Amino acid sequence: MTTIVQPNDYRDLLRMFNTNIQGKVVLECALVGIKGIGRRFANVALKKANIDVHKRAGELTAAEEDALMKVLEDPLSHGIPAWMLNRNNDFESGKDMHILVNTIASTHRADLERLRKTRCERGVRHHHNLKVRGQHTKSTGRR
Amino acid sequence: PEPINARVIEVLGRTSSRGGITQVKVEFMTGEKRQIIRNVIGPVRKDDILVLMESEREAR
Amino acid sequence: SVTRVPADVFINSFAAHLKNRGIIKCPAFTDYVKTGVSRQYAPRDADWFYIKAASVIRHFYISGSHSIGVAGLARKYSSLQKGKTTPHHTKRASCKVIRSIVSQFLGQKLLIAGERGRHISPNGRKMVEDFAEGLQK
Amino acid sequence: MSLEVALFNKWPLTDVKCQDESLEAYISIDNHSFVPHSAGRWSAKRFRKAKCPVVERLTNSLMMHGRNSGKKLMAMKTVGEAFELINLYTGKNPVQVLVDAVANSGPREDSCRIGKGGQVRRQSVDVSPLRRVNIGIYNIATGARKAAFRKVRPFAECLAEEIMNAAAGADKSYAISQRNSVERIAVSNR
Amino acid sequence: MHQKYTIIVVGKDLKLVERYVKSIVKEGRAFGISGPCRAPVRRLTITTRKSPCGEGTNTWHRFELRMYKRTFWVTCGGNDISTILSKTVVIPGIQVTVEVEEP
Amino acid sequence: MAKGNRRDLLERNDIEVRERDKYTVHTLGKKKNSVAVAFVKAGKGDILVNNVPLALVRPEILRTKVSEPIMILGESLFKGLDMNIKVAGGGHVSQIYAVRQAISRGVLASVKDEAARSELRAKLVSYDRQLVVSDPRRCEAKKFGGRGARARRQKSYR
Amino acid sequence: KVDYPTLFADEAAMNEALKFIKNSKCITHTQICERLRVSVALAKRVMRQLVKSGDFAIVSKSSRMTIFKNMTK
RNA sequence: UCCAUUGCGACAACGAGCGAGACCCCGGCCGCGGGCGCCGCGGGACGGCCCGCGCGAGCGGGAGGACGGCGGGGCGAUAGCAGGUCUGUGAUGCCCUCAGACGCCCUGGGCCGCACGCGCGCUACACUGGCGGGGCCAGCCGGCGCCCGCGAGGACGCGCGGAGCCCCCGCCGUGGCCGGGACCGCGGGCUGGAACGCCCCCGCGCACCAGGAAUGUCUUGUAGGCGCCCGCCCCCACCGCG
Repeated sequence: MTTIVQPNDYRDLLRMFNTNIQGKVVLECALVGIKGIGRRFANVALKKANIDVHKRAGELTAAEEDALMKVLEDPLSHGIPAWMLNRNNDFESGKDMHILVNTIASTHRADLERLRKTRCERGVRHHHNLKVRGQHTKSTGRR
Repeated sequence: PEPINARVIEVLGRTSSRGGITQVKVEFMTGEKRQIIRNVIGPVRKDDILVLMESEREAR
Repeated sequence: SVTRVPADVFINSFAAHLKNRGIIKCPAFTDYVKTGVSRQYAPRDADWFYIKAASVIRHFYISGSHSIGVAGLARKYSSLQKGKTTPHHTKRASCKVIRSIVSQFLGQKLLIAGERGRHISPNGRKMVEDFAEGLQK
Repeated sequence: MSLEVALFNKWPLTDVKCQDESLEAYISIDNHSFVPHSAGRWSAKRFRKAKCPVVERLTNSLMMHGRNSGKKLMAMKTVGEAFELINLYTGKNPVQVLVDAVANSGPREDSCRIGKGGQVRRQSVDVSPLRRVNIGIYNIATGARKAAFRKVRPFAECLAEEIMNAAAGADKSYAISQRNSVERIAVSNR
Repeated sequence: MHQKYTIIVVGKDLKLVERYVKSIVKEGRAFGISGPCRAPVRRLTITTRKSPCGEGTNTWHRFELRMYKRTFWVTCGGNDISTILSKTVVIPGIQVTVEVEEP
Repeated sequence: MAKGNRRDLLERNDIEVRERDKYTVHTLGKKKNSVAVAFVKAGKGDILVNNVPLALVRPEILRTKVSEPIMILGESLFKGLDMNIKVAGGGHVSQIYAVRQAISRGVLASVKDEAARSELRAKLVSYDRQLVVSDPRRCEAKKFGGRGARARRQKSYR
Repeated sequence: KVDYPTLFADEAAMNEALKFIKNSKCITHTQICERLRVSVALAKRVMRQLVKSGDFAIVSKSSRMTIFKNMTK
């Protein structure tokens, strides 16, 4: 920091994971714009990358952009714990992974597919649009 | 045109329904010693000074 | 003495001294923790460990001969939980960090155990007073 | 005297007064402590608040909003900031400005419901000094409060601008506009 | 011979507990016993609905039980096993004021 | 954590006993649930709260509120003697006022010519009366009608 | 609605951001934000640079608010 | 005249009583005693003093005093309601159930089901703010050490113990944005015979920009804001008494 004038390579709008990001917000908060990332995950991701966290996102050079990317598709091997992941024990792999924008839709949409054929109580209520938890519905949530 | 000010000599108690307004007997310390009457809203006590935008008006 | 100076100056000065003297070292787990269930995100500063250590040793000095346990230190670093469409409530901090700090200090003999908990040792008092007078001016 | 109570340990209360006579005595300017925080049980009698230091009266209204209830320290800090700003724009003592403003606000006439007054029959009446000072204070504080909601700038700057404008009598300020509106509408009913 | 003894007293009324005390202390001046240590009052509290059913305005009862405690343990060496009974008999036994003894 | 009525406080068993006998004087101040105990003696102008000097207290804003009696009374007297207050009870501001009351009474208890004491009492009470006389009002209990002492649960007629 | 940047381009850190305030007598982060239509952080940085130069002096400091005076005149 | 059938002064009325006040608990100031732990007995304030008025009862002001004129609670007259309660009871009259039982015991399920109308509440709409670090004080009252685990929790072993707001340093900088955290998807644990119950972590991130006709409560430690203990309870408080 102490950066007044814009870097010659300062990029005003950034595109990643098919998502576009601004170049005036701080880095750790900008990355929150993606699906599968938050504040807690991000810092633990940048920091492993020897990246600074209080730098405006547009001034992120190209070399950092990749290493940041590398530690994001390869989290575990880079050290980060298994309790900081959005997917801990996959149903098929049995693994611990962290999935992103292209995947959230499929892993979720595929989950309900498994519940309809399995006929669980939960799956049916996902169909008529009720509440899966045990919330009372007599007098609340009236469309 | 130039509002003057008058001093309170006494008080004649609440009159208006729901309280509030109070009749008063004032005089002009402008030097004419004109003892008259007026109505006032808000707590007021003896020696208080009022600002009268009227050199002349009467109530009762 | 030590209480004739505000804590803010003493804490930071001592933490800098400590980091310079290698007396204690940040372990690995100091870089993904949130410091307490109450807290919402992780700390911004990269050297909070040393600040916490300085504060803890100052707390051990204040109590003098009296004893302190770890869980009693966690209740001096509590906060307020929020974000639950429910009235707020108070929660205790985490004790793994505190345990690490006290264990490291004890390994340096600045901190002698007793029947319950631990209490300052005269060497620790010596050092704390020395730095207190060093910063006195 | 033996001690001068430099407010916030900067500005004195010596060469300070009020021009207007109607409310000259309903404004305490000499019994100010170094800090406007007195545990005085004011509002106990009917006319004891006329002795409350004016600044404490002012701060006790800056925390009128429900969220900010019971917060006097922030109010004192705010007031100090505003006083420095006033000194920096004007070069004179902010207390003078504050008293002049409280005098230049406050209606001198208002409409009420006298006798039966059926069918919205509202006569005109004059006003007592105490209500004048109260309304002046309330208007200053509310005007600064209305400007700083969902706006970038802080509460202190709005406060100081309002205060200086009112001391100038400019219609631009909120309090002066309110006073003029009330006075006029009451004249209509006179 | 010497045993270091304690006397406990419990009660719900303040008058008898203040009357037992005077008698016992007057009786023990010789044996070396000394005054009491008036202990913190134990406050039992119960709030109950004033009605057997939910009806009308919601009105509450507020019952309580105070228990008073005076503790003389100043006999000790001044009183031997047998001599303790000397002190627990001349006093005016009251129908409700349990007094327990324990070295 | 400290009640204000504990025997350890009104006696100040914190101090070592040999020195304890020097602090001839004792004093008390209070406000609400807050107590102040001043053991006073001869000195060269020093003061302490809970092992803390008077300047380095937490009300950076009300430091002058604490110091008032010194300035209104002058300096030579307080320079004459020394203190070590201890306080225990609810809140910060309550403790501030308790402390200043205790200081005023203790310093005013030191003089020996009651005429001087009266003159000083008159000088002081003129500035404020609560530096010498305790504040009586105290928290009021609540009732089962609602969730406050005087406010009631909102009533719906329909 | 209103967009403000947080990072000058070269010459705007001189033509106005500095040349235009030096004339002023008393200034503040939010004032200079509303004036130059730039977010506050940049104002903090620039004011730090200026006190480094020595043209302005602090009169009242605090996390909520700190203000300056123009000694240079 | 009085908050008060509270009092003065008269009257074919005289003389009494209940209710009201008096009374009991709590707190504020002082004294004595005693003491593991602040807890036992008493004093003190009474429209007493000054000034005005008024036959008077009593009204207005000013003093000194811890407190100044019903400080907060409890008790609560005669008469009555087709008010509620037979689902609190070895409280109960008259009917109906009474050996394929409305008796008693076991296994599952429900009382929580949802296009919809409203009553008491909770959270928010942000700069008088959110986040991170640090310092620091309550009372009804009250249990802690060591080691693992991010945390929630767990294994051992002993009798010992208090928070939020707030203040200070910094980041954000008017963007439905780091405001707000509903909804939903993996996972780790506790309770219990048994999760449908409750906690923790990562991720997703609904409305909501101060709310129309209408309407509620409130005069000093009061409103409002902030949190903390008990009740029921195998786990669970946005509830209630404090």
